[PDB]
Amino acid sequence: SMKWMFKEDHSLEHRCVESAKIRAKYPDRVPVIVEKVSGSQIVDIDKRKYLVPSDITVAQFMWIIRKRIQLPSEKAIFLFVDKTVPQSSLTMGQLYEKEKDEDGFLYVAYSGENTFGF
Repeated sequence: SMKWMFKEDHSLEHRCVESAKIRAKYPDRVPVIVEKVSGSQIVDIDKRKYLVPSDITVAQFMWIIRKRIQLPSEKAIFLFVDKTVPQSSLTMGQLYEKEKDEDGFLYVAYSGENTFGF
């Protein structure tokens, strides 16, 4: 399974309130939690929390992550939302409305392989 440190560090109600707070303050931005898939052949990420405009695409968000972890261009990266790889052409706003957690955050896992899910 995916075990999210964000959810282990904060109660459901804490996250519900905080997600609602940023969405009220920044209605055109989506709060994203990013964590590495356990065991993956990829470096862990230093920045876990992102507030990204809804107008960037999934491909663009992947680029942001790749750059954060200094992943070489020739080396692949896969994102997973609820165990499926999202389509790169979607906007982060579309992804958020279709996959947001019960707590109002969007949880995106990343890996160097797509053996984890669909």
